[PDB]
Amino acid sequence: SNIAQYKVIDHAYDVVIIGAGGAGLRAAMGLGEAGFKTAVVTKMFPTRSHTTAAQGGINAALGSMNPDDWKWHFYDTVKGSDWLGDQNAMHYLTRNAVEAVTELENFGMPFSRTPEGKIYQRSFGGQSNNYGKGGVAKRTCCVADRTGHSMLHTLYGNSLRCHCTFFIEYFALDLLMDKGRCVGVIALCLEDGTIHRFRSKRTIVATGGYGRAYFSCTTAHMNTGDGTALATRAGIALEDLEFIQFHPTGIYGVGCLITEGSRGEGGFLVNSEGERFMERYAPKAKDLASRDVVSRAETIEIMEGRGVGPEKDHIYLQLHHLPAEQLHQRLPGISETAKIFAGVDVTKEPIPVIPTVHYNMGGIPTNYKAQVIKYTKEGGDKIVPGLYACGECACHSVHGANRLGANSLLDAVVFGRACSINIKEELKPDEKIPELPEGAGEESIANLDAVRYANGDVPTAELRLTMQKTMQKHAGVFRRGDILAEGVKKMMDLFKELKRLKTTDRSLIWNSDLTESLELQNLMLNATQTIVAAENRKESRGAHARDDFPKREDEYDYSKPIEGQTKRPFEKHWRKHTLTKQDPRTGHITLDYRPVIDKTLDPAEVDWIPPIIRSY
Amino acid sequence: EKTPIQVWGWDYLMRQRALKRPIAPHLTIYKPQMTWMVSGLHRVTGCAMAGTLLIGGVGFSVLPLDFTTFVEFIRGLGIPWVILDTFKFIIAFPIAFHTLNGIRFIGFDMAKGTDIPSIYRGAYLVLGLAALISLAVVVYPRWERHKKATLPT
Amino acid sequence: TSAAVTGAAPPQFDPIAAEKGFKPLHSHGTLFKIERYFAAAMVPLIPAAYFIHGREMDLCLALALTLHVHWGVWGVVNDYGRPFVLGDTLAAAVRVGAYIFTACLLAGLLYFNEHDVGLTRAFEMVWEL
Amino acid sequence: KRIKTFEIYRFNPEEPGAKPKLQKFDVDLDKCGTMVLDALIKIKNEVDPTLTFRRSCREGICGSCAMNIAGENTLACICNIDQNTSKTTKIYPLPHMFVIKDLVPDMNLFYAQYASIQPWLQKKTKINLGEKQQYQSIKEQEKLDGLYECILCACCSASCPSYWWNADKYLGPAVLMQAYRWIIDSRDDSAAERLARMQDGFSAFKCHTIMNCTKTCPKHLNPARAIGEIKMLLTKMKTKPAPLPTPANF
Ligand SMILES: Cc1cc2nc3c(=O)[nH]c(=O)nc-3n(C[C@H](O)[C@H](O)[C@H](O)COP(=O)(O)OP(=O)(O)OC[C@H]3O[C@@H](n4cnc5c(N)ncnc54)[C@H](O)[C@@H]3O)c2cc1C
Ligand code: HEM
Ligand SMILES: Cc1ccccc1C(=O)Nc1cccc(OC(C)C)c1
Ligand code: SF4
Ligand code: F3S
Ligand code: FES
Repeated sequence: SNIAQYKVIDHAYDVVIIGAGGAGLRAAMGLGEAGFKTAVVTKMFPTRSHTTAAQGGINAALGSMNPDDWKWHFYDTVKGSDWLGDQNAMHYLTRNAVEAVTELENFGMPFSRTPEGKIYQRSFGGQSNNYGKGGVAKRTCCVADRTGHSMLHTLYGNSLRCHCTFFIEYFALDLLMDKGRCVGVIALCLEDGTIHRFRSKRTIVATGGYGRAYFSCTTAHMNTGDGTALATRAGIALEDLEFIQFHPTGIYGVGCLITEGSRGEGGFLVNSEGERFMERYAPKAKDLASRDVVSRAETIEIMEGRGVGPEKDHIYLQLHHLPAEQLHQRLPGISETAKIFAGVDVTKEPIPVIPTVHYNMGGIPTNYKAQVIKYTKEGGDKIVPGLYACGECACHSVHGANRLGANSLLDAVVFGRACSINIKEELKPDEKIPELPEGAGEESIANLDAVRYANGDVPTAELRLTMQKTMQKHAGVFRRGDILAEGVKKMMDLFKELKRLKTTDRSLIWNSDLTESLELQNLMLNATQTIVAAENRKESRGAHARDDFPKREDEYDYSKPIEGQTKRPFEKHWRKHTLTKQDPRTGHITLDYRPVIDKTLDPAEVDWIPPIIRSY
Repeated sequence: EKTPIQVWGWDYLMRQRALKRPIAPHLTIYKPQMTWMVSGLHRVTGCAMAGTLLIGGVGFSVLPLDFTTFVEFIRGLGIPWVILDTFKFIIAFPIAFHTLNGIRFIGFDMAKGTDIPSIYRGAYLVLGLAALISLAVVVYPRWERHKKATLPT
Repeated sequence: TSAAVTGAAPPQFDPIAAEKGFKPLHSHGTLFKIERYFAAAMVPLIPAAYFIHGREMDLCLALALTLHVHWGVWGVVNDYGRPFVLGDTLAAAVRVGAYIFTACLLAGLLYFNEHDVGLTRAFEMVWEL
Repeated sequence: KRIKTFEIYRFNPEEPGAKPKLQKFDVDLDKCGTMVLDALIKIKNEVDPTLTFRRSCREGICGSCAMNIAGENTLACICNIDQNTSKTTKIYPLPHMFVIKDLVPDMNLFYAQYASIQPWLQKKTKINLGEKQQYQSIKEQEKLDGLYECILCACCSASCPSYWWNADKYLGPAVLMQAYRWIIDSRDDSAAERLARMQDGFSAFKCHTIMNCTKTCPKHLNPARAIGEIKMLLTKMKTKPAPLPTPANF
């Protein structure tokens, strides 16, 4: 850190939360409730966190509309994870879904109500009553079109009562580590350019995902997957990074989300020939089939020319057939959102949409206790002390290969709640606040000091763009071994351009040029790991679909009957998590693979669902 | 006697001064709109009249002048058939506009007429009746005295 | 290096802890009510002054006007007579002045009714030009 | 070469004894997106990266990008660039706020005031958390429509001249409407004590019905109005029809 001097500021808390998104805030409320001196660290105001932009709804088996068993939720979630989903985590999610969302009503979330006065639910993507046998399920509870805005503002409000101390606009640089143990976090106070070291017995990572690793995305600009990168720079393997979900109905132009609620209310996808083409691709579910299918099904129509508009390159979402007193009631957000960015009167015209990057199931590997883990091939799942994770940045996993619709706001909440529940217990008040080793994150700063005065000939702005495109091309909805190899070749050579970086802005106080550069740093780690994982995965499963490996590789062939066959070895078949372990400095990436936890938590409360062929 | 938040609000203002932090512009930069321009002209006139009543009530008291000398003094120049009623219109309008607008500005204390159509309508409505009543009050006796120069009896 | 100083938690408003002690119930609300009532009552009055002139009207005008302008100037004195931009006691000077303005106003108007044309007659005479 | 020219407010606290500035930035509208924010980014990305400013969402739902654009307080991301290349779009920060750097202002007071209204659900009978849905009717919950949407951009408090003057004491439109939002929520019980906290002559009443809040607001909402009901509520010219009856089969 030679070229400057820095104001270093220590602290001491019980538990630090890097994140003020749904998960981080819920996590905080429970810890305040428990009585911990809880520091919430966020690189922007909590209400600006991504959650806010969420639209469709949040999932729970409430049966405000009709009878519902959470076990039917649990099913559609395991089939949604294309059996790459650790079911012990999914069991936790779907069991407590009804308690957690009810909590939110009890925190003053203004859920839309049915005439009965109950929480109005709608239908959504990839759900169904009676274990896939029955109808299309109505579990997706909502505040009409704007569920995530109202969930966050509510969760935040209630966290002003938890006596939790807020560090707002603080960019977290690294997880402060002591040989296996997370003793705290380091950050940069944007307000005064001071550096802050937070000592803590625990550390919850709720940073969200890396939607900006791709060119087009519904995500917000601050989806740079920092927490995911922090873990890597502390020496942890990330999980299932190649599984990037593509949301079907992202607007043609900017890529802003048009909800799946727009489809769950009775809207549908129409090609250049005026065919509701999803009725072919999904005989049963139609336009409420899972997102990886619907987004693929779009791309097929485009790539075969029946795409619409002046480039025959996107398609339509249709709402000019639903009654306008429902559009206005159930979809006012997208109504205006479409009317602004597309100029579309949704009651008169369709909305030009296209598959778009949205959610990263992939993240920091954890158990069901939302605790970060490492995975030796012999020792197994060895946890990381003083470290927890939840939200989009985590991979429990409750989404394996494909996240279900309306499940993340729940994943954010339930496992945020879980973080505190699980910490309240396993933390004990005799355990003193850990001291920092001398010269902690002297590198963390050095790194910053480098980027701050960046001297090379590549503008930080341009190196991002070329990453984003190099990505957009190679790791699309349909990917192939030759493309991916050729992607990895470019991405790894873009990584070497990091030493050739340029930044003009030199100031400490509110340097959006410097901070964005650290985001790019973090994004490049995620991205590199995303594509090397994808290149290597020789199968089609969930979001990640390989033209050259278009069957779901499983222990058994599951189309044929089970008995009579003979289970493959762990090496050949791909029912396993992808654990990329990048060398933060050089960029070398090594892999290893970890089993899917098939068992539930209580075999007495529910049965583990056998892998059947995922059809909608 | 401050509420706990308004205490904090002060301590803040201090802390904000401390940092020599500049303040964003406002009147300097903000655009003219019929919401607050009207607010200005309600309060501009409101005051002007009260300052008149002081400059009038206390001014004529302290000074030796009675009002009857003043009314005669101006007829000294005996300014044009126009320029008088101009000043009459200038004197009616602050009372006219204000008093009308007072019924409107009470409205928005009751949530009555607070949407942008109701705001912008009322703005023209009040200016209309203030233009009418001040012109009508001023050009009525003037059109009764020039109804002597030629009259029946 | 990490030869740091230990810092403190950032300044923040605790609405639960500020709830200790706070009993202020000096319900200004009922005063607002009467300001507006009165002003609505003056809606017929201005017409009445146009039509029914006289010394006793002057008195209703000079009583009401001094009472409504008193409430008015106090408003404008609080908006612009700010402690921040004036310093505490100097703001209290304007503050007190808002009451001086009222008492000087009424006396100014009372002198004029009782030793001059009066409000009503003053308009007749200037409209007569 | 449809070169739009921009006059952006500039300022550097780093630079010793420096003062507010105005910089002119030119932008090729053919090489740019349709929204103001796109240019500001384009500018940071291609021209001067020191141009510091707040963004997060692109869809106008976060509240981060509040600022002044051609004399009005609005969100950049969903405000359209003025296509007339002979003219300039004049970009300043949110009026009468202390500026940190360029278009970034300190919020904390605004944030702190919205914290003082106890923006969360309060009920006298201690109910259990994840146990039961509380009752609220379609008519009841629909009241909040117009209130719950506020993203806390502060375009409205930044436009209110009464806020400019007495910002420390007068809560300002956006914060008030959230105070109101929690008042009329049927499920909410401690609604009198909420009024109790802004009974004084500044907190609430210093609203001189100017109406910029409602006119400037990028989400088309109406604070002036909810202030209305507060004035009626505080004067006891009105009060809320208390909770509807939660039926015994619900
Ligand atoms: C357009 C859209 C619509 C959606 N709709 C739905 C829906 O209807 N239902 C549903 O279930 N899910 C939905 N999702 C998914 C869901 O909203 C998110 O995945 C979820 O809200 C993530 O919450 P989180 O707490 O993990 O992190 P986020 O809400 O993403 O916030 C991340 C937090 O981490 C902090 N952070 C990041 N980096 C740093 C750093 N370096 N230092 C310090 N702090 C940092 C940020 O300040 C931020 O507060 C939607 C997503 C999008 C994009
Ligand atoms: C006759 C009917 C009148 C009505 C209904 C009326 C109503 C009102 C109202 C409601 C206000 C408060 C508005 C606010 O707070 O912004 C006000 C303020 C004021 N009025 Fe009047 N008024 C009337 C006549 C007058 C007259 C004749 C004067 C003459 C001097 C006057 C001077 C003022 C002043 C100085 C204020 C100051 C506060 C301000 O502008 O904000 N008013 N009036
Ligand atoms: C503060 C106040 C209360 C009630 C009625 C009017 C005002 C008032 O003068 N606003 C105001 C004050 C100064 C300037 C301004 O316009 C600027 C945009 C030029 C408006
Ligand atoms: S009200 Fe309209 S303007 Fe005032 S904050 Fe909420 S949204 Fe921004
Ligand atoms: S702009 Fe200003 S004073 Fe009252 S109603 Fe709107 S706040
Ligand atoms: S950046 Fe989200 S409000 Fe425009």
